[PDB]
Amino acid sequence: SGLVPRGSPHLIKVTVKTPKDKEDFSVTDTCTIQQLKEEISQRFKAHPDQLVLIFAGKILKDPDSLAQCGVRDGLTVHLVIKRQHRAM
Repeated sequence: SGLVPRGSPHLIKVTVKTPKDKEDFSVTDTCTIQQLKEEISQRFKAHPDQLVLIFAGKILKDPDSLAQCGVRDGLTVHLVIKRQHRAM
């Protein structure tokens, strides 16, 4: 409608799969791993340090963008959420 499209190139959807859960995330394609960790913390209610993200069998590193990692629209990132200890 008008000059504005229904969708965008910058707006992808990636599946975050844990051993127990499967959750979709709308993300920008240039979103960094650290920013995705933050989005995931807010979704699962976890601290980012709990989070381990894997794609193409590689543990993903905070500064990289999703695009640099090879994560594209409709693909799956694996997530392990390290369980909090009972005590410090």
